[PDB]
Amino acid sequence: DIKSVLLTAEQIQARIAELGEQIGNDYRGQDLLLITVLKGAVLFVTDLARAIPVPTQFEFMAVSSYGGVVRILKDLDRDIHGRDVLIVEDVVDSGLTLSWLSRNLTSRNPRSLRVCTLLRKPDAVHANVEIAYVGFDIPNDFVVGYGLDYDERYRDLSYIGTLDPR
Amino acid sequence: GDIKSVLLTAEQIQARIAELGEQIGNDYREQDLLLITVLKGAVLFVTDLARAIPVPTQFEFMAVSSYVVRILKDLDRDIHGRDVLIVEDVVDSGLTLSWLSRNLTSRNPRSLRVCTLLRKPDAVHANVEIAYVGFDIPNDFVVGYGLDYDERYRDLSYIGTLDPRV
Amino acid sequence: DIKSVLLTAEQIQARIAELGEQIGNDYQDLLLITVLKGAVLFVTDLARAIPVPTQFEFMAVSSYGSSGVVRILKDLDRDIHGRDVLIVEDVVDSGLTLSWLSRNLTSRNPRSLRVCTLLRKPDANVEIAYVGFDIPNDFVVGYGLDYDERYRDLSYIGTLDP
Amino acid sequence: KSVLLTAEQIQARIAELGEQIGNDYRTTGQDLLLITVLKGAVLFVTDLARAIPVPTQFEFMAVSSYGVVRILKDLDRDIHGRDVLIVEDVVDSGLTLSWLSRNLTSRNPRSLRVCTLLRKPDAVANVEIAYVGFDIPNDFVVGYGLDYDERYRDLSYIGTL
Ligand SMILES: Nc1nc2c(ncn2[C@@H]2O[C@H](COP(=O)(O)O)[C@@H](O)[C@H]2O)c(=O)[nH]1
Ligand SMILES: Nc1nc2c(ncn2[C@@H]2O[C@H](COP(=O)(O)O)[C@@H](O)[C@H]2O)c(=O)[nH]1
Ligand SMILES: Nc1nc2c(ncn2[C@@H]2O[C@H](COP(=O)(O)O)[C@@H](O)[C@H]2O)c(=O)[nH]1
Ligand SMILES: Nc1nc2c(ncn2[C@@H]2O[C@H](COP(=O)(O)O)[C@@H](O)[C@H]2O)c(=O)[nH]1
Ligand SMILES: [Mg+2]
Ligand SMILES: [Mg+2]
Ligand SMILES: [Mg+2]
Ligand SMILES: [Mg+2]
Ligand SMILES: [Mg+2]
Ligand SMILES: [Mg+2]
Ligand SMILES: [Mg+2]
Ligand SMILES: [Mg+2]
Repeated sequence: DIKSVLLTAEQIQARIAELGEQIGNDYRGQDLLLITVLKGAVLFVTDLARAIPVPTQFEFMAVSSYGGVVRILKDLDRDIHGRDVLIVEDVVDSGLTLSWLSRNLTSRNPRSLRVCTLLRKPDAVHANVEIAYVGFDIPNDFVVGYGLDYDERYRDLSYIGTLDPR
Repeated sequence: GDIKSVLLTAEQIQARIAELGEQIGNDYREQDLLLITVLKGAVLFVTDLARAIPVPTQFEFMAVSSYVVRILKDLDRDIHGRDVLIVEDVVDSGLTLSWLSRNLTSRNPRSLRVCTLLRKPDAVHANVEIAYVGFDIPNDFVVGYGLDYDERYRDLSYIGTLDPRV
Repeated sequence: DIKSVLLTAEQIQARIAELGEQIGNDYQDLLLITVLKGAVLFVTDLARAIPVPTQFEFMAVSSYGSSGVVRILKDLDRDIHGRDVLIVEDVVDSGLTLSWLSRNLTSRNPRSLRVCTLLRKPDANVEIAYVGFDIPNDFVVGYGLDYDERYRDLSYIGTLDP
Repeated sequence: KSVLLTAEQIQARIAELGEQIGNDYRTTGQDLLLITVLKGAVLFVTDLARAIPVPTQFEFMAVSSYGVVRILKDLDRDIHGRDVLIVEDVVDSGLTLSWLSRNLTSRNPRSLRVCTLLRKPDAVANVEIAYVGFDIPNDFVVGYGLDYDERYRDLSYIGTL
């Protein structure tokens, strides 16, 4: 079912270990806020927060498509004012959702707003949103694992692999 | 110096979760196992647990606030005929757990069990059956590894007791 | 697109003023719980038709597959432990979105539960108390009811034609 | 304990404003979308829509607080390329309405204005209001959709204390 392993568990964990310090050094009297959209990046944000050597807090959101604009099924539980926000994504490509999210959050008057992603694809050029932190640059091929799914499966994989068309 | 004593090291937690996964994996062998977690104390635990379980598992989240209790974000899929494992972080009063268990059973899943990381002594009063317990601990307010005090100390890798000054 | 009208404003509003009478007799304040949004137009006129002090509690609902599972989008703002609860619905077919709610509300343990519809249909699983109109298994739109979103603002209820 | 606006005054005004909006929205196959916030203005919407001749469109939203507010219930449909009328119960001090504006125009509607029933005097805030039903004074008032600790909504008239 998994054709090939794009990134092993140890490779992923070593990269996040690097990201943690890089993020930590930049944000080094309130805690850094990690904001994640359910649920492709829960494994990533749980590892990333532990990798960040400065105190960090969690906030989750749940959105849905309308069928560039998304429906909010679950909003933030806290006001964002004067807080350093770090949006945490799993995969960014033709992601207009991220574009919408950055605008929706900056309207709430954060003190800062950056974006960190584990995976970036070549089609992320067509998105209007800056990304300060990128784990890996991968091809456009459909990958699953480490939070990434295909019909809600393969999320529990600890590595990132490529699907065979089945 | 916010933490007085350390209760459970990162090694103890990791080693325990590896055992649970094995135990859970052996008990669940014929769809996929369904892990349901209520936001957001048991997010770190459920991300580490799923990876420890040697059978295919899926994630499902439910955000909920108190008034018995209010639903802010229901499940993203019907759980009819599914083997459901409720994943909690800490149980003592267990009033919310008791409701959640009843609310899920009324959706008629094939199987329903509960797995918690910590269990405090006051959990003997609540009439909820728990199939898997990571650790039994005294009746002290602990923090770390998902657990919070005013949204802080969740990103800690270990579990400790909070100093009286805080 | 209404082929013909069988129920109009004067006929509906009068019955709704008659429904409130029965409710006033049979019934601190009364809670009207309604599912958005095909029955919103009916509740609003019902509360004013009831002499005793009533109240509103709204509840948004989506769905999964079909056969009677229900996803919750909003749900009540308050608890209803031991209180006057009257479910207000718009249409009742062989659909069990109604008692899923009553079961969902019974579990919260109110004092009294009672349902109430404007228009019932030849299909019936719960204690349906106060029935407004008994209509055949035909098309129904108007007065809150809809077909893809529209025909809600109508003061009457007409029949669509396929 | 007081009477500000009679049920006759309220019902007569709504009909006259339904006339105001009925002939100002008359090219597009879409309808006028009535977007409102629970749970105060929910009685106005039912009477306002029937007062408006052109086919209209109900849409609701639930909002909590922390003008910073939180969405508990969102819109079912996207309002892109749509004529939207925001209907509010009472407009006073809260930047709740200004937020709803800056939030809905980001959905890029074809047109966006607001129709409120009552109007407090300090509602000179943000985004000016297209249509007004009654210019009320600066006093806490209930009745007709308005409430105090969840009540007096069943009233068909508007009265103080
Ligand atoms: N599993 C997986 N999901 C992806 C990948 N790239 C983007 N996604 C996410 O999965 C979605 C696929 O659904 P669609 O693009 O058809 O709406 C994307 O919109 C994005 O949210 C990927 O490489 N693997
Ligand atoms: N962080 C932390 N949370 C706890 C502990 N014991 C109970 N809780 C959680 O705290 C909540 C109840 O506390 P309350 O909000 O009523 O003071 C429940 O969500 C419960 O699971 C604990 O020892 N540490
Ligand atoms: N508007 C309208 N709704 C109906 C009628 N009969 C039943 N309903 C309700 O509306 C649902 C149909 O909406 P749909 O599932 O097509 O979005 C039914 O499952 C039932 O809950 C009717 O005659 N007219
Ligand atoms: N009944 C009534 N409610 C009002 C009036 N003005 C504002 N409100 C509502 O009462 C709420 C009071 O909370 P606030 O936002 O003022 O802290 C407002 O947000 C608004 O929803 C009024 O004149 N009469
Ligand atoms: Mg994503
Ligand atoms: Mg996906
Ligand atoms: Mg919990
Ligand atoms: Mg907590
Ligand atoms: Mg209905
Ligand atoms: Mg309908
Ligand atoms: Mg208001
Ligand atoms: Mg109020």
